[PDB]
Amino acid sequence: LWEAALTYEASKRRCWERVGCPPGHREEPYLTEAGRDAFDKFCRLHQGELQLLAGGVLQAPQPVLVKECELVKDVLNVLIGVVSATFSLPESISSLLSEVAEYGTCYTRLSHFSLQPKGLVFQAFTSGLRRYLQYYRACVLSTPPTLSLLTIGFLFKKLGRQLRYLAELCGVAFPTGVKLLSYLYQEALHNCSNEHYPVLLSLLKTSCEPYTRF
Amino acid sequence: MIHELLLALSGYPGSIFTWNKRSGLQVSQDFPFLHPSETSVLNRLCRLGTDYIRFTEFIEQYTGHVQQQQGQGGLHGIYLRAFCTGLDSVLQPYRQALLDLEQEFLGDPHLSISHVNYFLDQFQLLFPSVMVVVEQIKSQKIHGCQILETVYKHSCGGLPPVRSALEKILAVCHGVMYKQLSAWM
Amino acid sequence: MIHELLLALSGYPGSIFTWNKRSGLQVSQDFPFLHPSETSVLNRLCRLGTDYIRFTEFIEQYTGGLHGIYLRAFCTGLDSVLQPYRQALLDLEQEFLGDPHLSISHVNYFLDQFQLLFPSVMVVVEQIKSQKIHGCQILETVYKHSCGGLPPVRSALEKILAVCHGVMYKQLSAWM
Amino acid sequence: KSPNVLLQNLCCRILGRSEADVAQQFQYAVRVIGSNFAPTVERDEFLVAEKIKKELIRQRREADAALFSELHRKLHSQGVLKNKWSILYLLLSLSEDPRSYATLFAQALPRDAHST
Amino acid sequence: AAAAAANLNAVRETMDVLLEISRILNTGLDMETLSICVRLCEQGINPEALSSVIKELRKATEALK
Amino acid sequence: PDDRSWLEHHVVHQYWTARPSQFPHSLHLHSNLAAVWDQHLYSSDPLYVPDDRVLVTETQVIRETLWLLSGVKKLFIFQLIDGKVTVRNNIIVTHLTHSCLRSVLEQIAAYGQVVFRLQEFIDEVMGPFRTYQAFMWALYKYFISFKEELAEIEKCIINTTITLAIVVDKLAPRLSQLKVLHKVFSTGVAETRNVVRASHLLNTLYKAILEYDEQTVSLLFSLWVETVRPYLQTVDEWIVHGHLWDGAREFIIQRTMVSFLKPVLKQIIMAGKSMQLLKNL
Repeated sequence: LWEAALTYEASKRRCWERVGCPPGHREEPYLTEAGRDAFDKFCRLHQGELQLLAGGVLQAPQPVLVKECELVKDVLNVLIGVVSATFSLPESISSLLSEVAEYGTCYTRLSHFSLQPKGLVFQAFTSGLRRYLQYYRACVLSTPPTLSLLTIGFLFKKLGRQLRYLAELCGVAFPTGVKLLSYLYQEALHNCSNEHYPVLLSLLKTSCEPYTRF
Repeated sequence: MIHELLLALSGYPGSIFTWNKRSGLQVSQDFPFLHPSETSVLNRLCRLGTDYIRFTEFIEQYTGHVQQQQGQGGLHGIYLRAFCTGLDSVLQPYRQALLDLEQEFLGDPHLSISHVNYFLDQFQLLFPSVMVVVEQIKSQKIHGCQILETVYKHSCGGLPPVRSALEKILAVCHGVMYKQLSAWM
Repeated sequence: MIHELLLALSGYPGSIFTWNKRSGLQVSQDFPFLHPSETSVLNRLCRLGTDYIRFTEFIEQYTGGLHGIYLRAFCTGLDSVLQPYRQALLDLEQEFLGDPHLSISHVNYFLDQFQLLFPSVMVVVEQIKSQKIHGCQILETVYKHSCGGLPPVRSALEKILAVCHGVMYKQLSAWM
Repeated sequence: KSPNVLLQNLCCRILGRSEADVAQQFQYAVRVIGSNFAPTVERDEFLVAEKIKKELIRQRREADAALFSELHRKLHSQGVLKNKWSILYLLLSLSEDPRSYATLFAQALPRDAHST
Repeated sequence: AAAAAANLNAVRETMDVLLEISRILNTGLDMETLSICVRLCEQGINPEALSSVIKELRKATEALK
Repeated sequence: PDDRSWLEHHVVHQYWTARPSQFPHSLHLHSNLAAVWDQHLYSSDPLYVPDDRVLVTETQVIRETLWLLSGVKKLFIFQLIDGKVTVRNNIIVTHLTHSCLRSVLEQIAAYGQVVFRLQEFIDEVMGPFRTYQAFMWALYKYFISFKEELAEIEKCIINTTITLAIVVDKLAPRLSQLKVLHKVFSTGVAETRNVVRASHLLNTLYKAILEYDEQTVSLLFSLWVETVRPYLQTVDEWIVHGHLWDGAREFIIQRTMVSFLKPVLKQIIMAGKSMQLLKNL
């Protein structure tokens, strides 16, 4: 039992000052090089000092939790469009969260503009708008299962800015009929080489499909 | 320490790394346990994030905010938007490196501050070079093809990363001139 | 104390082993635990340290008067002879960390082979400075003592000599 | 543990066999160790150091005797052992060549001048 | 504690110096056998009596090998 | 306990903060030497007035020097005076009698003046010269690989004993290479006009390569290729495109001086001007 315990390997981290048996007991680790638990403690400690310097009016309960994957699943639900527990109508999370949260809030106001099955060309144009909204709801839950938190903001950057451009396109006054057919053409003349060239072209290409039938 | 630093470096400002335009990014500097050895490493790291916030801010301010319609060509115009379009693709290996570091920190959260300082200061030279090139274009209201010269003079440099980086944006800015020239001739 | 001696051996002696420009590492400090006669033992040991200290200055200036490429080669072999003098110093402190009962005698017998190495190489170093041996006649001035008669000086000056021959195959390649 | 099962562990160590395969050897073991569960002589650890020296010079393996001269110091330096005589006397007793007389050489103090 | 590991370290060092003394005599015993023989002599035992069984058993692991 | 324990574990503030540092160890002279020497002084009855000592522990000096050598600052030991690091005489580890320490930390400080000066030089190019800018680029590329070793040692403090004589011998092929730049730079700050201040520095490298025709020669060779690249570009543009462009007169040929092109220089000029005279037909 004693000799059975004896067969173990003794630690290193030798010390100069111990001359009488220096195996190792760690001469005070480094602050960052004990991470993933010191990190959340440090954020929480700073949040406590911030709340002290105000008086409790910057109090936001649950400073930790949601962690990473829960926060990612929350933003995945917001990327489907539907609102979260914090939206109604870790402290650096707000700055990252706002950039993708605003993408979700403008996505919903395009789907509300697709509640229709007035303008004949306007109907075909809305049926073309749904061809992009279906992509935006299809790409989530086929690209990001529960991936890294920064990866989502970087990935939906090349796609999200185009959605914000389409949010500037829609009114939510807003024209209807041949006035809309001219409005979109002036939008074609305004920008033709950024990223929104095939998108604006594909909207305009079905906004004139009923007018040629006349 | 860990995720807050990368959020600050990626251009999502922290409440630890409080973003200013008077002192750049700055650590809180009120915890009595922050090592003064660490402080200088943070000061070296924060300049990269400050320049990156400037880049993303310029790009968001001038591209995608309108439908490409002020009427000053140092603040608007297709050439100027095309600069932002080239500039974000120049920023791509920084994104790749940040993504890689987060995976390493996930594997072991005990990595050193000198490690992240050592890996990412290949951008430490490229970031001061491009700032005067964008600053000249915005200040002097530079219009049309003179933007091509403003980028062209600093792309013949003696730092090879700066040379490759600015060469890509001049190719992009040539593209819109070629789009108009392909009709007019 | 088990680094103070093992640095007074190297190049940093403190106030216990006060350095003198002629020859240093003098002791006058009293301790009940160091024997009254052990000062003589330490004086025997400090002869070893003085030669290494002088060697370091000589390498510090190199690598007109006396100059050339040979002083930038002969000093480089003088590095290689001192390398088992550094390795055996690291090994010592590694041993002393574990066992506290080892005395001055352990460094004395263990580094006793450099009391034949150090003086008989030091005489060559002083001879090359006091005389003006700084061209390609350097190989002769070492080639008489490399034959030796004590085995440490028989092996060291060879290791220095091979690089000086190596310079003699670059002059005699450009010329030839 | 307890000594009787510890001897059975020794019997399963040297022999390749298990303890439910041999019982005559353990019976011989209880025969021989029994009533000798302590040294019958007085300890002289100095002499048994000298006997390893007197043995290694006798083999003309004189360098390992001077190596033992430092290992014995390590034995004193650690000092977790209060029976340094028993194991070293035993190790000397099991002597094997790495590859005369002791009837005039001195033996352990027999206590024939003291009522045991 | 720390002193509960310092003792278990302090006997490992001695057991390896004893193992060096065991191998320079090059007795046919190994560390596992040695772990029994050390434990037996802490309770007290006659070394002339343990040598008798070992000098029997090493020539009995060849008649039954 | 709860938060204070987290602090007390992973912080080494005992010299970053005002609290006398203590290490629990084996004491009694072999590591108690500083106290032994103080007691010897007091028994000899000085009478009093001891030195300023506040006791750091051993490994922390090494962490400290590794940070200084990699290039960073704001360091309590190796205190600055106007930018120049100088040995601290207010601290001791637990041994080295407070005078040996003053020598050995001074030698690291003497290396640190060179490293601060090189980083000061690289700092003064960002806040082109076509050779100076090309030289700090090579110095910086070497400084990257130099910084990597300091970082890797700093990692394995938490992963062997840490002490002075191991780390000094460990950094031998770097503390050697530090002295060559101390001699290269003295002619690079001897400096009037941009073309002679550059030709001076470039010709120093061109000489030192022929001097040892080791590791020093690899250093100088790495400095040499990355300084003549703008000139090789500028030579090519004058030759094949015909027109002479050498504004600010930084181009060494003007239609000390290096002999890298002197035996062929007649043909260089007679090639370039004749190409320009081909453009006019």
